[PDB]
Amino acid sequence: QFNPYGDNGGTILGIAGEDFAVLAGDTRNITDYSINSRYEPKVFDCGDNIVMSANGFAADGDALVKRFKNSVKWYHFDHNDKKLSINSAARNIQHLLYGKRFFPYYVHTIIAGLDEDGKGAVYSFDPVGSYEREQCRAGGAAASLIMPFLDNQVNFKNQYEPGTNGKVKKPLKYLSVEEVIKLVRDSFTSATERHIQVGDGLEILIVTKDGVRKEFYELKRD
Amino acid sequence: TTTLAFRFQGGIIVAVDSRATAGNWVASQTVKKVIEINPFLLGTAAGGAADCQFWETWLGSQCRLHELREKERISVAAASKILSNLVYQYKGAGLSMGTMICGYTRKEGPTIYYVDSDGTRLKGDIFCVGSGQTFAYGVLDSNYKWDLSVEDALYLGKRSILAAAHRDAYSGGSVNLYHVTEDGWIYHGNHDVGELFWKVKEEEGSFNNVIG
Amino acid sequence: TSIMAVTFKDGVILGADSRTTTGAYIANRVTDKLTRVHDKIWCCRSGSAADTQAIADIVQYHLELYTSQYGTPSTETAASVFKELCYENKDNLTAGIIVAGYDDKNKGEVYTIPLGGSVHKLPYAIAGSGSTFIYGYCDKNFRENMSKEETVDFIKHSLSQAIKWDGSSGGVIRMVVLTAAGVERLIFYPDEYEQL
Amino acid sequence: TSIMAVTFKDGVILGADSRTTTGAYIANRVTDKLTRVHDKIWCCRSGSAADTQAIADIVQYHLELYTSQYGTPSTETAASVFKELCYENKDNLTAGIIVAGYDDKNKGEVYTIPLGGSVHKLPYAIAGSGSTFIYGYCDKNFRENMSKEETVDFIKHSLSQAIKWDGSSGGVIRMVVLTAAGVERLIFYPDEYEQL
Amino acid sequence: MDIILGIRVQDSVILASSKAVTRGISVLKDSDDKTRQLSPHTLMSFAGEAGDTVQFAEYIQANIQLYSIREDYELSPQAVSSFVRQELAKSIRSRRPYQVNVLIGGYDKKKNKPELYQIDYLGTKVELPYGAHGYSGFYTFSLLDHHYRPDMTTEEGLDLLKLCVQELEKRMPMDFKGVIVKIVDKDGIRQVDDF
Amino acid sequence: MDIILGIRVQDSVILASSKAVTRGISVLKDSDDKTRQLSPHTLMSFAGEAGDTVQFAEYIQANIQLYSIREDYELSPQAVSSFVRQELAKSIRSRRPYQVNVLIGGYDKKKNKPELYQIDYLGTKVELPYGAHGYSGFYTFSLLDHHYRPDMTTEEGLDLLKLCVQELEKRMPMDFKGVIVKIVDKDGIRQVDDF
Amino acid sequence: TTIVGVKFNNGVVIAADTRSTQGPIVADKNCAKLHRISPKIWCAGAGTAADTEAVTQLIGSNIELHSLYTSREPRVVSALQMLKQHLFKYQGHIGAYLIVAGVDPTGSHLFSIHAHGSTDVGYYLSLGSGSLAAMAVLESHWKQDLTKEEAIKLASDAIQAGIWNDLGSGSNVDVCVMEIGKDAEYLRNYLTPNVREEKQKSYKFPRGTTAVLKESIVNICDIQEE
Amino acid sequence: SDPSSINGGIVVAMTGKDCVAIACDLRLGSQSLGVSNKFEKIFHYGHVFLGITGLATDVTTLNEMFRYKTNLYKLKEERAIEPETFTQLVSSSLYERRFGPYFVGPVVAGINSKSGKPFIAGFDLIGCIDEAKDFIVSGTASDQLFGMCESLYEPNLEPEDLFETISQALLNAADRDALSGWGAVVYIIKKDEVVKRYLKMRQD
Amino acid sequence: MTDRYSFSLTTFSPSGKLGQIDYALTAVKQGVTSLGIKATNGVVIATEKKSSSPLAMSETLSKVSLLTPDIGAVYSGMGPDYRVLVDKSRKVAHTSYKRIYGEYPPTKLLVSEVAKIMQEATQSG
Amino acid sequence: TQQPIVTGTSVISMKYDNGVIIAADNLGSYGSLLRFNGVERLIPVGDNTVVGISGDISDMQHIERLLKDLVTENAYDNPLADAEEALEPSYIFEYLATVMYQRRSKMNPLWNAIIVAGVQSNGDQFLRYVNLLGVTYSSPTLATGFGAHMANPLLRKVVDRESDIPKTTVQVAEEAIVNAMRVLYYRDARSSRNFSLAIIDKNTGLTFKKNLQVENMKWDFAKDIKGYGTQKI
Ligand SMILES: [Mg+2]
Ligand SMILES: [Mg+2]
Ligand SMILES: [Mg+2]
Ligand SMILES: [Mg+2]
Ligand SMILES: [Mg+2]
Ligand SMILES: [Mg+2]
Repeated sequence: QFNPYGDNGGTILGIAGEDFAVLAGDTRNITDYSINSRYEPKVFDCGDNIVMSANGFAADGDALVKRFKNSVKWYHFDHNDKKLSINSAARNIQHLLYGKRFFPYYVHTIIAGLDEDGKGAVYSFDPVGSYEREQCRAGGAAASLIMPFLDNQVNFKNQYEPGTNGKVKKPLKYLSVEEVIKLVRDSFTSATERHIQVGDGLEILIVTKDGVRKEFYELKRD
Repeated sequence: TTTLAFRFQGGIIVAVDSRATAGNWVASQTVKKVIEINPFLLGTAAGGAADCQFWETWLGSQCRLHELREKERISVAAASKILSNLVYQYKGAGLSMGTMICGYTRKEGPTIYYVDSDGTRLKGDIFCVGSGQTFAYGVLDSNYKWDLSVEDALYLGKRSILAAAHRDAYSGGSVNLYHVTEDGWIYHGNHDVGELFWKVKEEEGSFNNVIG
Repeated sequence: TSIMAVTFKDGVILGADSRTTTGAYIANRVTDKLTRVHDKIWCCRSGSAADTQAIADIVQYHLELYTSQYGTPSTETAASVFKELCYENKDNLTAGIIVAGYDDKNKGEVYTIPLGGSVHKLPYAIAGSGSTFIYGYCDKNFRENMSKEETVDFIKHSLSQAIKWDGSSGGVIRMVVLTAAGVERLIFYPDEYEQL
Repeated sequence: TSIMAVTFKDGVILGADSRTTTGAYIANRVTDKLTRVHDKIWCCRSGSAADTQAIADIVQYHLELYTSQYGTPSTETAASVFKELCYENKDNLTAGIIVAGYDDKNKGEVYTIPLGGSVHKLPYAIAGSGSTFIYGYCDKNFRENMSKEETVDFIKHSLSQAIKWDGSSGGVIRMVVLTAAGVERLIFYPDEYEQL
Repeated sequence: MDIILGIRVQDSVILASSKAVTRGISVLKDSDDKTRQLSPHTLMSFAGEAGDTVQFAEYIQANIQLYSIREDYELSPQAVSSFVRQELAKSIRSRRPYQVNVLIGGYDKKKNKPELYQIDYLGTKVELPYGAHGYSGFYTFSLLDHHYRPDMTTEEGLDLLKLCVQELEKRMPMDFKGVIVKIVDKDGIRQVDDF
Repeated sequence: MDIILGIRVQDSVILASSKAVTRGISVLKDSDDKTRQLSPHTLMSFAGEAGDTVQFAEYIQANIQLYSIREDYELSPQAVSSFVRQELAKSIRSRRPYQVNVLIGGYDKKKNKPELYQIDYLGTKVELPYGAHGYSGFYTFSLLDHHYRPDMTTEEGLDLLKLCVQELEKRMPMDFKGVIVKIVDKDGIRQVDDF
Repeated sequence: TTIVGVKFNNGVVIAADTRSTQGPIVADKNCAKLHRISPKIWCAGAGTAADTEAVTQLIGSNIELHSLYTSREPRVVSALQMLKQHLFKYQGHIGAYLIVAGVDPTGSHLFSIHAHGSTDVGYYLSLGSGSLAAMAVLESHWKQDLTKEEAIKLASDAIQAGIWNDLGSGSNVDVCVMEIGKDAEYLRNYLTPNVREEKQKSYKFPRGTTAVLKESIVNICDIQEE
Repeated sequence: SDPSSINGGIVVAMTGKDCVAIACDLRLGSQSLGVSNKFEKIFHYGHVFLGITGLATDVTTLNEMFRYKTNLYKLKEERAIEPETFTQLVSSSLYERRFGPYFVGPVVAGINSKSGKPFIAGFDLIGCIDEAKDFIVSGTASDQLFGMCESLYEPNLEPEDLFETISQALLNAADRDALSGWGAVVYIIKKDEVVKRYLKMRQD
Repeated sequence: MTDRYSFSLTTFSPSGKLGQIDYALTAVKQGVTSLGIKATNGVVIATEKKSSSPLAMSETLSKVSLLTPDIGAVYSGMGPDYRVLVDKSRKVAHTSYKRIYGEYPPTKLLVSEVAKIMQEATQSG
Repeated sequence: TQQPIVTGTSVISMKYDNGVIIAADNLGSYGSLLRFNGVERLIPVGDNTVVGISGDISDMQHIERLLKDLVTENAYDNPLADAEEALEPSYIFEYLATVMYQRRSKMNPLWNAIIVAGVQSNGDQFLRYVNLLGVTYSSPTLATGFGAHMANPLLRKVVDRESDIPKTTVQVAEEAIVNAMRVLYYRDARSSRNFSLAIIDKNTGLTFKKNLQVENMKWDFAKDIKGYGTQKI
């Protein structure tokens, strides 16, 4: 029997800062126990200061990203070159995904950028279009390895202030872009050590009011 | 998931948990299971998360078109029936939905409709839906009265989600409270279950089985 | 079924057994599996009898209508029409057809069209359940530019062995010779080919 | 797998390819499928490698213990021991074995034991997945009382064709010659037999 | 849903229908009215698959109400039952059939006779003195066979109905949360609020 | 069978067990006692597959009674519960496992303490202040979590038990025909004949 | 898993990677896959990890008793015969896939063994999920009359091919060299090409960060005197 | 249906400087239903500590079995069993049930009384030994624990620092697993003193 | 056939003596002298290789036997009985210990296992 | 949904300093039967692109006709059809990738794995993969089927990352490809000795080599191998 779906592995990570946002993802592409490519870009600049990644089955991932980029283009044509806000992009992606409710895009989609107040924004989608604005979201193969670490190190979960003994929580102080990138790199370095589908390279897209910037880092190739 | 809604003297209380799971894996603790259809109507989300989100947002669009055409607030009956008739067309296709459509109008008063992906549409006073529904029902049934105050009713809904959050493995994270009045719904905050549990344990003297 | 088509100096010869089975019962022991789609374009049929008859009839119709408009079709054109039907309807067909024809310009040509609906032009082709047993023999004994008598002997000996080992094959060995001279039918009975 | 055993004037020769596959992966391209159960009683193995090795080892044990008590066993006796194991354990075995041996009294003998566990004494035998393609060739080309050189050529040409068509067969062609003179091993490489 | 009963007495038809609505593990409601008024002197009770039951009942209701307005005339119970049967008979060979069983209790104002029709989801219609759907008949029919008389009063019919419900409450594993009882006669349709 | 509940209060253990026995379509009995006295101060209630339940319960009873005679001594509730767990743990990897879930309510005369043990058919033992098997806990645990106190009297325990049963009777689809309640304390085992 | 065996002039060498996995998760990043059957008979295992270790210890145990009984050093063919007859009896339910190599008074030997009980002879062999990557290297560079140094190089290069290209294989290369008339030399972590880079941050917590309910001393000591 | 995830729960063990730590959650459930918040999964035989995740009946059975076996060991050997030896005993005992196994994920932790060397080990349900230097993880949130441990762990941590690392590894992993939590226990083990600490965590 | 001797061949005499054990000890007394001495950093065991014939190769007859890498044994009495005891001692060191604990047994416990085998031949049928 | 009938095995390829190399054997298998020995599975499009196809041969012939039709269509009303508006490798690939994904989305796939090798207008190397699922990826080395498991490891030893491409000559690249084809012949049961090789260079253009054979094979060591364990003779 023909199976229209496949698993291309990969792991992605979106983190919303105070006035910035990052969307990171490894560059390894796989089937079963083979590596297809050590560098196959997975996180994309879609214009209007929005970055996107659709992780899972790469054919559906590419199809969705392609259709969303197309939606941005036609939004400009139809509405006098108006900028597509991150919240409007998110709702649009829901309809793209739910459009194939009974033959879904087999991906876990994440977008990142800035909201209309200039604050950092990340949106997270399931395969059929249920979505939500989030501060922190890992997706893909090593998501279960990364999210608990982020709960602890970003949101300071289960951490209390010494001396009080469980009475006073550790305060939720804002993280800089340099601080977030450290947590992203350590998340992927750890994920590379313990997950076989994660490795080769890490590509991070940083979104600020100035625009979209890229950073690349080597990962272990075994 | 645990979602409830009940009618009382002061209108409707809506209360839900915040947990989303994929098998044993906790996907999220900050999930919104109350869809704000419009400033007067609320819907709860159980079963399929996308199905509930998509079609109850769509319901809001239909409700908006109704009051533009008819120059009058849509009834809870009519709003709920638009959704139930829609999902009934899809019956068999595999939609997964268990929701309470909640509202407070002049002609009806406070009204709750349980709407189902099997096409079921039930008017009622108390409803509980989700994997932790049985736990919430117990607290509700034993403590419910029509003449509850808005303060006590809000607490009852909060305490009932806490009961389910504790026992049901697939419920937890936080509690979202809403109070529906004739002039519209009023949000009553997000309450972390972790902090709420210890607070309730001490103040109420409940959960003696648990060591704190 | 055991079928084959072999090109030679003067043209091409099609060969076939005559056994058609329903399980282990021989439903027809004198079947004609060499079928005519045009004057000098014939085919050998294997697989579903219903399917291959239906296909052959449609092809014959197409080549008849082709001839009315554009004159005599090439063997390649006939093979293309067969392929189009077999390929586009691959999900609902079980047909293995060898197409053989004689032009004056191109001379003898053989095209084989297996289950998938692909086309393969060959000097000779073998097909059907009985063909499995003669891949070795045919590969060792085939030569290009054989005479008519040599090609008849090659086909006769080949199908004799296919019939000997394959229970689904048997009966008489039918052959059709396609040359400039015309169309000649040949038949060979068990008492002749079994003693080879 | 492509295996065969052929009796001739001076005795018998066993022949085999060297390919062992796990699906489409060639797990071993230099396998020795000609195995010794006694000094001048060998066998060709096809089917489950685990099963045929286990069977051959048990037979070798039985013939060794036979020899200690009753002297040299006949080829028929070896075939009987193979049969007993294959027949009685037919539900749990996938083994197709050809037994070949040389007595001075009986000379060259060949016994084939297919899946069911039956025994068939033959002038020559072919087996394995690749044998299907050479039933025609072998039947046409086999003669009784051939010379050593003729029998080597017959086996070489036969297995060459089996290898050519069967993807499960390949590598080198191994042979073992059993005569009064003794036991001679032969090997033939791709560059030799592919050009035949 | 679960239990629906019907009994035709001298001058009326009585329909008893359970109040429970169960969604698998929990009883979501204990006051559900499994009936629709098709016309002033025609009542239909129903039981079957969730959603389909109410969708079908309301669809029939709308069609009979449409007929009533167009002709300014109430269709006879027989005519209504034949219409309903055809819809179900049409439904059974559809892409997705209505999984609904119904009882139609009506008073024919022309003939001055009560009439009870039993129709299952296949479109199997029968006119009966008393009827049921599902397992309800297995428990109740032996009591109805014994006690029933065609000249019973409405009060006697209700007493025999109580005995049937008591037997159901004793031997049925499911708690159907009692029944809503309605009477159909020459004066129309009314509900017995204490049962 | 269906519902079995247990609650350990200050000075006693209370076991509540349903009275219904249903064989598919019909309720064959509405007064069944789903319990066996293992020793003077140890009671075991049980629920699971038909036949296996009583066979297992009586087998355990016989073994504990045998021990009582041999040693002229009553085993502690803990010791009895460990014996029972092992039998079930042995059973789960057998040719045909006992499909039986049990609650063991006992009063330890040495420690002067009530003790409630919950053991499922796999041999999963837990000591609890209150416990249940099957779906019973889903309905009742939220009430028990709220109201339970370790210093409750027997009378207060019975009141909290009534509230649990009322919630079951409201929201459970099955009619379990009420419960038989038994109290285990320092004076032994007695049945509350009015509940 | 990637495991290889390579024959050379005066002996045989085996090698293996050091990654053991549970599905897609790496359980141990430095697993020891080279097992000892006897002092000079070593094997590497792939498939069900418990079965490979269990079957080598059992045969290794019986081999030792056999060596003591016969007053002779153990032979590779004996390990081979005992392994295959055990595995065959269990009809592949013991999922042990082994490359067995060693030296004995008969000479140097190299065999592979599959779970159903079939065995093979060869000058170069590979097993496991990275066997195709490794075999590609072996088929490209193997020749007759390899030296000890060439065989170690070839073997470790074949494991590397698995490490980099097979997701089931990774971390380090273990090697064992068994030469005739010599002690077998086990070279644990012969190559270490996959050391983790220093992290960007230290995650050492301040003391008292975790909330605690109760503390107590656990009595690990026995019942005391007096 | 899957026996290893009916009851839920987790165990984690870590090595430090002249010390080991082993920790577990306290949950026992029947799939979605929480049944007990006092189900401890760590046991000890002399100075050797054993954590066991998986099917709860087997957790109980194996504890009783290893108590049985280490008691006889002690009577015959006239000394307490060591972690290295006990690890082999656990492996042997699991593998003897090769074709009818206990559905568990055991974790051994302790310090060798003679050498003073910290030791940890893990096993699959069938007896395969994972002898890691750094840490061992087991249970329904093992993926989460692998992620936490891999990032949080550093070698040669002092006992009171190791406590914080293992505690935070367990807690945050359990909070991302539906079938883990409901309390937690951490053992800090030194050559001749062991401290047991119950952690405060969310009860949902 | 069948071993129909299912009863003890060693039994208590009226004086409380177990005859067959005493007679076995008498056979040991006739046997060649062997000895053992324990030092602080080692143990030594020794015996005479009483060659039955000068044509016999006494190197092939090992009176001193390795049981485990750290345990050795020597005897006095009947050689064939010793040889089989060494075989059983070697095997029991694996079956009842090494295959369980992954290490060789301590001297006292291996001795205990050997002692058990000898006890059983004193009571079994 | 179908099943493949007549099939082609591995296609292998790699980038080098001035262009790309692609190779594939000339076999059309019919299950385990090595049915057709003269099948060309490298199909050139213009003078700048070679499409290598594995999998179902009937679908390959269909794709071959689509590409032939694409060249015809591009020439229509196009004065620069043999210059600025000629077909690029990137155009040809994107077209195929669209078709493959559309066909998988209708649950009626072209049962193939395709590698499009070529050189762009600006001299850039083009090498990208697409298959029956519409999955696409690019890498310095690409291979289908068995080639992915055995060829890639060998080819990656020459070009392990992007920075190795300018260091790799056409002679070294071709040598690695030819060796990989030999390895596949040793180890793939559905391969043949005969193969085709295509080089697309930005300077010397398209060089298409037919009727190549695997040579320099090692088999002599087989004579020494006897039995399966204990057998000596
Ligand atoms: Mg790797
Ligand atoms: Mg609608
Ligand atoms: Mg047909
Ligand atoms: Mg025939
Ligand atoms: Mg009916
Ligand atoms: Mg919870």
